[PDB]
Amino acid sequence: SALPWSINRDDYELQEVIGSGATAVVQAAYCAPKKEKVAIKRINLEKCQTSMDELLKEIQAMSQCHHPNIVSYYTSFVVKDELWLVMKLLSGGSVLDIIKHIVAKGEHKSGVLDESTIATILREVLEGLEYLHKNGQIHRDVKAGNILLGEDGSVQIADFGVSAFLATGGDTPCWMAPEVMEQVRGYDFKADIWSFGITAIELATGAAPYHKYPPMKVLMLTLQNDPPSLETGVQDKEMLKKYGKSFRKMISLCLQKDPEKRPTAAELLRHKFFQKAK
Amino acid sequence: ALPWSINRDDYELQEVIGSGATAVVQAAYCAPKKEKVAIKRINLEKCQTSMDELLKEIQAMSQCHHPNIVSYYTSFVVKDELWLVMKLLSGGSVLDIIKHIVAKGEHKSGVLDESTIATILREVLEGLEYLHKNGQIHRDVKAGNILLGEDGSVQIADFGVSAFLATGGDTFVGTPCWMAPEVMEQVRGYDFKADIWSFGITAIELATGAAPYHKYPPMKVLMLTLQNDPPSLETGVQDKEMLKKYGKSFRKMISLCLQKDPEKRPTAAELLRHKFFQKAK
Amino acid sequence: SALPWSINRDDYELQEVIGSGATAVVQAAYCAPKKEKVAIKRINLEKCQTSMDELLKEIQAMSQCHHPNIVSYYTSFVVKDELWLVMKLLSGGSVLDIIKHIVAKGEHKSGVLDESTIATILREVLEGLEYLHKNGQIHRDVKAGNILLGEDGSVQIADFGVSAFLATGGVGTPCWMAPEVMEQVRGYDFKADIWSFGITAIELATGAAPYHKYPPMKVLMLTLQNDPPSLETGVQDKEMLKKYGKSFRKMISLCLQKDPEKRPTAAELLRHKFFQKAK
Amino acid sequence: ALPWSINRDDYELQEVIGSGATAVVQAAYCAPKKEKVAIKRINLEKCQTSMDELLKEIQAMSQCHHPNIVSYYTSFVVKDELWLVMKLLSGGSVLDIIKHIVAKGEHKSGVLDESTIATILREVLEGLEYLHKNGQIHRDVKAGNILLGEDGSVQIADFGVSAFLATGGDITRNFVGTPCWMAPEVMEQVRGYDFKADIWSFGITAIELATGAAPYHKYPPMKVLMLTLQNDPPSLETGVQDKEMLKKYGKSFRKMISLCLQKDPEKRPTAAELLRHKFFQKAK
Ligand SMILES: Nc1ncnc2c1ncn2[C@@H]1O[C@H](COP(=O)(O)OP(=O)(O)NP(=O)(O)O)[C@@H](O)[C@H]1O
Ligand SMILES: Nc1ncnc2c1ncn2[C@@H]1O[C@H](COP(=O)(O)OP(=O)(O)NP(=O)(O)O)[C@@H](O)[C@H]1O
Ligand SMILES: Nc1ncnc2c1ncn2[C@@H]1O[C@H](COP(=O)(O)OP(=O)(O)NP(=O)(O)O)[C@@H](O)[C@H]1O
Ligand SMILES: Nc1ncnc2c1ncn2[C@@H]1O[C@H](COP(=O)(O)OP(=O)(O)NP(=O)(O)O)[C@@H](O)[C@H]1O
Ligand SMILES: [Mg+2]
Ligand SMILES: [Mg+2]
Ligand SMILES: [Mg+2]
Ligand SMILES: [Mg+2]
Repeated sequence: SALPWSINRDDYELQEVIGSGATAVVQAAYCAPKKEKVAIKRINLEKCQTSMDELLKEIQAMSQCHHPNIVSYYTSFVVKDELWLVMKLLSGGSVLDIIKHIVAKGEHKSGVLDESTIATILREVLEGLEYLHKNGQIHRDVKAGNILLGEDGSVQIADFGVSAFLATGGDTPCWMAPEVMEQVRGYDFKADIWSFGITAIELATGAAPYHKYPPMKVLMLTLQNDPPSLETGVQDKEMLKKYGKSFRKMISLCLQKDPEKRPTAAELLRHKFFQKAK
Repeated sequence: ALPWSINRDDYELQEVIGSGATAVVQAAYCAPKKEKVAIKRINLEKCQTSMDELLKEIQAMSQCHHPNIVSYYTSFVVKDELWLVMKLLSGGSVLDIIKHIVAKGEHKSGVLDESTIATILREVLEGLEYLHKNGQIHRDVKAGNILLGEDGSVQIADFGVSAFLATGGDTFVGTPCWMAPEVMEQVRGYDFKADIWSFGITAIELATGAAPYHKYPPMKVLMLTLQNDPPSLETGVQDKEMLKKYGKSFRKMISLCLQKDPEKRPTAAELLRHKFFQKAK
Repeated sequence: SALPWSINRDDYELQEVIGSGATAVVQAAYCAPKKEKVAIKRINLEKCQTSMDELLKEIQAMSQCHHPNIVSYYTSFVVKDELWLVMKLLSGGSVLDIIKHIVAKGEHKSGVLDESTIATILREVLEGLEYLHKNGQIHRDVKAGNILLGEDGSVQIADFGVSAFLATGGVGTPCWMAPEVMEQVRGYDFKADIWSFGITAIELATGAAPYHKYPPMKVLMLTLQNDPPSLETGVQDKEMLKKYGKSFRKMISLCLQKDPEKRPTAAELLRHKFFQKAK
Repeated sequence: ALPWSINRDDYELQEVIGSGATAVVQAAYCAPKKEKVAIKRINLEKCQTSMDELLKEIQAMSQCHHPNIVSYYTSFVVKDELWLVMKLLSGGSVLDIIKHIVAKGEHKSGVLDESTIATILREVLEGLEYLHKNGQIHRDVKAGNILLGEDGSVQIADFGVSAFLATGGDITRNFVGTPCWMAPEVMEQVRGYDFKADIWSFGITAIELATGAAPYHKYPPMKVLMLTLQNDPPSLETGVQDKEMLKKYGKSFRKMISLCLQKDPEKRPTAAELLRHKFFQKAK
């Protein structure tokens, strides 16, 4: 260990691409000084409608958040018109890959992951989120696809900071309507608690509730309906027999429209459901 | 139609009508027009704002003219200030009347009677319907912004720049399936339906003298309104028998406007047709 | 400011001495680029008989641990023969200051801190220790003197990393090895902090660690030779422990187990009945 | 009268007695002394040590002479090895004997009898007393380090350099402010340890002569650690299934072992006191 991570681009040999969007590439790289194969997220600032002045607070937050249930951020530096984020390489895939695999094998009759694997994975997610919240931070993009698995059996939340920020859009009132009030006050960590309840639905049913709808209809479907439950998007109600009352109550505590009514991650760690974590 | 002057020297400043942090309303004589106007002088610096950020507001102001909307004449910058030149309505506002009644101690069985609320608010709905048809939002509907002409006219003030500053001013690729509702609400905008809520609160204020959460600090008003069911006519009132005279149609009207879900609120055209507004003189 | 702390000595203007010792000097400093008054711990590497090479891992650890219950570490750099540690400046003194004030005034006739005050402060300590333990870290120097209060009401453990490390002294198949030899072979782990935490609760209740009356070399032997201490060990008279009930005493006996495997983790202690007394 | 040579040209290397990663023990003829010796060749690179770290060990070795300690003659570096020149005990070790009895199948109901354990361990205790009263610790007491003379002598091997290396070097070397908040296991480390560590090892060696093996020989090195620190101190029967494999071991032998096997070093007797034990009256 000893020293700080190199901000010299030439200290990193680019290797196999892991994933490739528009326009961010997650590529494996070897860092000789550290003798470690790492993952580099390469974000073209131009293409994301962003800049280094916009992203500074986000990078400062990533430099400060260090916990075993958060993918280690090592360092970041600009390479020409790209921001590079150097992080720990997790070789176990995401929880979403495991979901896609169970579904593709047709093993999802009666449910996708059983109640005790969900308790186990999401307990680790709640420990990471509780740490971020205590630190005055918000993840913003909690989902199965951002829960990464280490070869050591560790569960780590990915994309805290710049990635999540870019994924979620970047950045007396006596007469003022509630929806104006809502945007005036902004939002807080309790937003993660809602996304956490959606993520529980996704691990049980394989998909988020309104997954069948285009992006702008999901916004409306969500706001013009009662909060979703396991039953909202599921293929068949038969898939919901692996799941009992304490899981459903856990989910429904998360999924309240009023953020103040949602429990904190620490209170959730205490829920009856999380006693099933083996 | 003949243009208003944009030269500061054409306007002789007179009585100060209202003075705050950020803004003064002052009477002025405009010699070229031979007309006594009101100027709202806004400190752009104190308001943490610029003419760049205000351009679209000013543009909307210069396009939006209706008998139920205070006449906007012109605007120009003087040193550190944006001056907004508008019609002078010295008869003042519905709030001035409210305060007179409260000051006399004549507010204990209600402030304004049903027929006078219906008359006033009908005119406000005509002004709002005009803005709304035209893709505009007011943002700051309240009694203090309903101005009264000597001739009986009812006109909504502060459209544009002032309602913008008064209320704060202040996507993304992918499917928002995990996004919290309060986050989605901020992402989507808001629209003219927000005025209908402010309208329902204004109805409460005309009858009782005040907004329902008037006794609370600014941040507690946000929490109480976001956390609780909408306020009723009687929330801000200790004598729960005060408004026993105010009937079913008024209360129904207010509860249509005071719905948390904006899609559920009526349009201003729809409210104009409400049974309550048949009470107007 | 979103930028990193400066590692140039000249961006810092050294002011009033906050605290001292034969070893290190803590000074208030203004950092001009950051417009903040910070605290700089200046450790004389010569007088501590250490080196930057012995300490780099400690600083690494400091640079990685960030939690609202651990004093914030900003930066560090070497000036001549001193290691300078730039930290958040806290203005509420320590829990030890409060203890010494209550003791000097003679207000400790039925105990120094109320049970709900001890529960509140120590709950915050246990959140910081649990965080550090989760990250594979050990504090090593848990004590009242290292629990700092912000004038905002926050509770923050001080001296994680270099200072605690310095304050604390920096085969085959072993079938024939004596247990005291095996103990040093194995080193120790985070359960050491849980013992110190248990002594720290005694200190908050009674005003001092249990064997405070004895010289430092006899403390080693006193501890090793006897059953673990309790509230009653270092006190005169049992009416001086009138504030403290059964669950407090049980919490403490759980920490003060000679076998570390038997001590609970900080996470487990947070779930203890005693801590339901926290305001 | 002639000093032991430090010239590698004075030595002829012969049969390899023992090999390993760390060291090779090799017979050798020393020419000016006209004697067949044993040389322990220690690879300093491989052992992650240096002549600087080892000098106080060598000094102790050149000081510590007793009939119950294998004779150290001299030492010198040849290239990357340190050569420890010592008396050749061709009779081999007590562990060679145990291994022979176990390979013959003759270890059921026990390995060495009581009187032969008594005879040997008394000689080890003499050598230990000599070491301890002189401020020395052996650190690697066990059957494999009890070497036998053609003449009946019993001598402890590996005093100094070898025992130091075998037990992990300066890891097991034996601040201002009061240590009031310090955990007992941290205090045990700051205090180091003393000659009483050898009395525990002697206790384990007794079990080994009787059963063939140390109590937790079946376990990986780190399980052994955990076990001995977590559990009660071992006894004669701890790793033995058919407990009738210990019928001819009496009460005074087991009591002797249990005096040795106390977690608290101060409770353990000195080698002097052990010499007076009723069990060592069974020695011939
Ligand atoms: N630190 C990491 N270690 C190992 N794999 C990673 C790491 N970070 C990302 N990945 C994977 O590499 C790809 C990352 O692409 P990315 O640009 O993050 O978009 P995405 O993961 O497909 N969608 P989203 O996570 O919602 O932003 C995905 O296949 C991830 O599962
Ligand atoms: N065109 C106008 N003619 C006459 N009086 C006016 C005019 N506009 C505003 N006023 C009065 O000037 C005073 C100050 O008004 P204004 O700057 O609107 O602040 P406010 O009404 O106290 N609060 P807000 O409307 O939310 O900024 C008020 O008493 C108004 O009644
Ligand atoms: N970040 C900080 N903010 C405010 N005060 C501090 C900070 N760090 C240390 N101090 C105080 O500065 C003084 C001297 O510091 P130090 O040399 O750490 O002495 P100490 O408190 O005895 N610590 P130790 O190393 O455990 O003996 C003490 O009175 C501390 O309480
Ligand atoms: N002076 C000696 N005379 C005769 N044989 C010896 C002498 N010293 C050691 N041996 C034997 O040489 C072999 C290897 O010796 P050595 O490596 O010291 O012992 P070990 O027990 O195999 N290893 P360790 O105990 O881990 O250092 C063993 O079989 C010893 O019995
Ligand atoms: Mg991912
Ligand atoms: Mg007005
Ligand atoms: Mg301190
Ligand atoms: Mg040997």
